Amino acid sequence: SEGKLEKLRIVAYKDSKFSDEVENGEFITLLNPEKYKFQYRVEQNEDQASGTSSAPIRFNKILPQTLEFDFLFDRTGVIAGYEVTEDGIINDIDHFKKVVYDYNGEKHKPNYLMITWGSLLFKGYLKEMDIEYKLFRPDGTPIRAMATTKIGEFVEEELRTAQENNQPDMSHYRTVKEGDTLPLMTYRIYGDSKYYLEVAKANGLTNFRRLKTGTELIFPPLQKQ
Amino acid sequence: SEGKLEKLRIVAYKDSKFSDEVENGEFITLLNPEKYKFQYRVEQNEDQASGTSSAPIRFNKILPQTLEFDFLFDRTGVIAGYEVTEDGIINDIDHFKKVVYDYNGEKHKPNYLMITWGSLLFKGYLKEMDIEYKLFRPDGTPIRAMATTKIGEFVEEELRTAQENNQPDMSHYRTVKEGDTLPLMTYRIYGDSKYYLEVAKANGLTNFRRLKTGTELIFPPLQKQ
Amino acid sequence: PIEIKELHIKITVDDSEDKQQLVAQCVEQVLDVLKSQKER
Amino acid sequence: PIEIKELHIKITVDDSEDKQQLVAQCVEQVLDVLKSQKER
Amino acid sequence: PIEIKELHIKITVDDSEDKQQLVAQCVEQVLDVLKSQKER
Amino acid sequence: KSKDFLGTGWGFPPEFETSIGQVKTTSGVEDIQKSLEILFSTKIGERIMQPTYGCNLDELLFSPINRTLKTYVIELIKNAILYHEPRIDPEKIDITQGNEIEGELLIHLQYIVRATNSRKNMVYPFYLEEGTN
Amino acid sequence: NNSGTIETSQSVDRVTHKILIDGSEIPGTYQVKSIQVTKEVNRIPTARLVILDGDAAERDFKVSNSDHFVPG
Amino acid sequence: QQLAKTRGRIKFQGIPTVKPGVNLLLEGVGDRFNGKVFITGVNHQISEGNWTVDAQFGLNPEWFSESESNIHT
Repeated sequence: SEGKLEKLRIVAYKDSKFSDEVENGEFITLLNPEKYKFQYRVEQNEDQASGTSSAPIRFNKILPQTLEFDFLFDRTGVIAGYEVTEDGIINDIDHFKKVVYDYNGEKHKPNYLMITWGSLLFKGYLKEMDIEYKLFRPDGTPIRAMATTKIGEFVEEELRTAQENNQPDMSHYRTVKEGDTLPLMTYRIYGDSKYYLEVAKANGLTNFRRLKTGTELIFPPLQKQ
Repeated sequence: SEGKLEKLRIVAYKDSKFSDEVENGEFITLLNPEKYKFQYRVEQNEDQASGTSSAPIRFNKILPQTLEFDFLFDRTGVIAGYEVTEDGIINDIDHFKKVVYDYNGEKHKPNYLMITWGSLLFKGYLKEMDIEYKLFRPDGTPIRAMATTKIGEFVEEELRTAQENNQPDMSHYRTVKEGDTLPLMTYRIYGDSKYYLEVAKANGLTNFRRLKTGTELIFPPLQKQ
Repeated sequence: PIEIKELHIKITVDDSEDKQQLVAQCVEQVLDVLKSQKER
Repeated sequence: PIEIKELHIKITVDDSEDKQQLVAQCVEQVLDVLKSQKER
Repeated sequence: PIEIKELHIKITVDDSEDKQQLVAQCVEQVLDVLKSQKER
Repeated sequence: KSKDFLGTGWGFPPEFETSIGQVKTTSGVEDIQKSLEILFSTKIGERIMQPTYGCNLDELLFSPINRTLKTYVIELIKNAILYHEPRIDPEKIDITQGNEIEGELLIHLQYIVRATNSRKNMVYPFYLEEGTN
Repeated sequence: NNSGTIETSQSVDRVTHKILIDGSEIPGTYQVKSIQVTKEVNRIPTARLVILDGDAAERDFKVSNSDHFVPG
Repeated sequence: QQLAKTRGRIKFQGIPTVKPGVNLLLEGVGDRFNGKVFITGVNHQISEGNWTVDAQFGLNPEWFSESESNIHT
């Protein structure tokens, strides 16, 4: 199934864990986009005092991501594999809007979206859309249209703290290798060499100036109040 | 009547339910636009705290829609089906402005508009217009002009709540299928599994840990204030 | 101001801190006008 | 504000309502500074 | 204002007087709110 | 006795001995390996007051194998671990087909055991002062 | 100190904080936007916290409903 | 009144040791103001990536009984 041309899909969801599908809420395109594009932004704090030659720029936060792509709808009859329909592209666009745009009275909002094509997998919401109608039948039925789309990114807050595995607050263990000293190991774990007598008391060490090269030590966290 | 070339029409209305027509308030074009364009915008709240890698995103609003198109007026005499008029395009533009632009003293405002061509049906208000005059007869009578237009979208407030069928506030019923449990069904209806003893008391169930597979249950709403 | 009694807490909006500097100047000039009126 | 005593009448200029929202924020932060000074 | 007691001295910044007109409007609306509160 | 925050508990297929009246227990790395066996053996709605515990790998039965599937499989596995097993970090997921005819899909998960204690790890003498979220 | 700088124990690249209520840390799901603390001669000390909250699509405020930021 | 002779505010990168009732050394602001100053107030502001502190020096010559309202019924 390497030889199969895969087509892009968009599915709508009801919950923020993406496990409860909206019924009849799946869109499949008939022509793939040419390309797609991502955007990444990191913000820093850059205040400095007058008279100085540089600032030590500080981390502030990471801004949300962005995806963009374009679509083409056409039912003229020159593309192999598809049929000409009596009403053209009317039902293709109406089903596409029901999935990505329309307000849902069960959840009091528009839908959660999952976008999958090949290696790509993206969760979020719609921000912007433009649709332009190009060709028509003599009675005013449209047969060609072009759409531009912008998607934002969604992370649930329980999953953000699990991805930022934030760790002087937690406990740690190491094994002593030959060449280790107690004040150098304390500096790499706490940021300061001065806690070496508290690490030695918590491990029952008397001759801490010579460590034996199979010992497993604990490193307790610092107290908070 | 497939073979008929349909022409775009605009009708003016007096009320917000679009049932009372303005007398002599219908415009029919003589040449169709080439294309038309829609615009869709959804707004979100994106505040986040410093030190974090993602923001907590919350839906805010759906903004009003927009339609745009262009027109051409010409009475030179090379288009089959029409006649040359003594005064050119003077009465065509004056009737077009009376429908879409002019203030109505009966309602203290301009008119409500319905725009229909083929599959298209749009209700709203005029926002913007530009008219440029191109050719003239030697005595200063114009015979060609071009117009650009922008239309906003109107929804009456009684119809907005009927389209947003907003539903822990209303009543619900289900039928028991094989494989259902009472705490899993309570989670999908209320968002929490802890209300299962109130659902069982409202239905008169004693052996709720085994449900029989033809029973119809009620799910009452949660109390307020 | 020469007093920490007159500072306000800084809250910004993620609308995408220029507007933070304009509001802080307006609080500074109002409280100078109120102080000058109690002069003899 | 939690009081209707502190609202001002809205007058705009036809110069062609962004400036209306900035002036309304400055009145809000001044009156919070004046209230906090009477605390013990 | 109908009083010269409430005017502030004008200081501009050579940053290259639009911001001078915005700050002067905010001092005007604050002092009208403070005067209306002493009405019965 | 350094590695006491991984904890001690019941073996998954609990075995009862008669040479001493006890049920066998597991610890440390052994305990972690059995936790993984449990998680991927249960469906999302099977626990009573834990309606979101388990995995959805069964969704992919009776389907062809391609690039889109493989991407989806990896996502399912990684999220189940992030939500339910605080003691490890996945290293690599290798998805391959070893049979031209038999309907078999082979998935090999490799992972690393954490040297520091997670804020989601409910082990008795630790979570009391370290289990913030 | 003639060093030309302000002495801190670490680099000033990353600012951290903790909020403890009745002896323990508030859960790491709450986002604190801003912190202010003031002290002055002959006045009683005070502090303010700004926390992001509220969702129009749910019709509620989850942090306000918690027992963490209750008077007393 | 002598402690009200010179008054002001100094803003700088935050540290946890400046508290009302301490002395700081002030330099580079002219002979009229340079020297050791007594701190009478502190404001800590933490937001958007940084921690800064506003230190207040000097006393207000006014007495409690003169400036505060509602002391009496």
